[PDB]
Amino acid sequence: GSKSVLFVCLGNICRSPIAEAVFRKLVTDEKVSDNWRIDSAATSTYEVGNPPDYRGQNCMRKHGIHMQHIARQITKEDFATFDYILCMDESNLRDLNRKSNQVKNCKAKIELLGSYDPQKQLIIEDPYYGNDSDFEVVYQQCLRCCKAFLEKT
Amino acid sequence: GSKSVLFVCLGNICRSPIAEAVFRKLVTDEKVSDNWRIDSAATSTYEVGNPPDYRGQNCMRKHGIHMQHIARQITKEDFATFDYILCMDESNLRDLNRKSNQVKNCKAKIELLGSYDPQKQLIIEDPYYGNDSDFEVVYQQCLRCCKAFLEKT
Repeated sequence: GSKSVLFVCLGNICRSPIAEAVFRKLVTDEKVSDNWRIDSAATSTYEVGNPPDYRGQNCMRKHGIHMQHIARQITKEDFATFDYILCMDESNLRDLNRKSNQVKNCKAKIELLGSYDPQKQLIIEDPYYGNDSDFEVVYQQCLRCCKAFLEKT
Repeated sequence: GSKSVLFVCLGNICRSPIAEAVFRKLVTDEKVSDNWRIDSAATSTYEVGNPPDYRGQNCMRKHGIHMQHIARQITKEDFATFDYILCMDESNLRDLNRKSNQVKNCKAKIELLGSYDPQKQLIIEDPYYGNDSDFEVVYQQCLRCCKAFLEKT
């Protein structure tokens, strides 16, 4: 069998590439990667066509994650092929709740990734205008949430 | 001004990610990578959410290629935004020509990547059912074809 999770942010160059990479690493360490199809996408068209933010790549290198992405925009079909859509902030939740109420098939559950954080830090905030530490913060949030999310399966 | 190309195969884990990263390298070598939007996608949905075949991931690693991809399916809007859709085999071509006539706005020129081969190896066979040498052959094909394609424009 297979479960499916799509991590969504605004641009798909900082947060969601990291969440994707952290969840893939986490299901590889647990030896469950055979049963997970994992992707990430953007709500907007700003950064489609681009690689991850280098601060994110270097943050992922720091934890031995082989991040591997080209930014893409979320589609209509993603709401049908993915069991969970996990986003970063209320703004993503707002936009995705709109498009979910305007689609021919909506299998996905649309939730905040931060809603799984044991520490209850609800928002994973865009680190694009921060420094390398803002990216490490996001990686810690993603790891905490991704572990809870996995636990509850 | 800015140009763009989409590399398409069946699942987007074997040939097309290689072609994608090969082309991305040799536009960077030519110092024209600012003027290119580069990506790859699948005709089907089976492999969506997977990283590239680890064999190909090894092939790229052996030629110093930074492959960074998760599989995605081609979309309506890919046909509208991409200047080129270069595919691998007649099945891709067949399926892409049909979808191209089924969208309201098709910018993309759909060709076989192999049609650019100076050696005239027109089909880039799927290496999925073979070994590491089958990925080396696809690489060398993508290398020939991408060069000749960039030299066209």
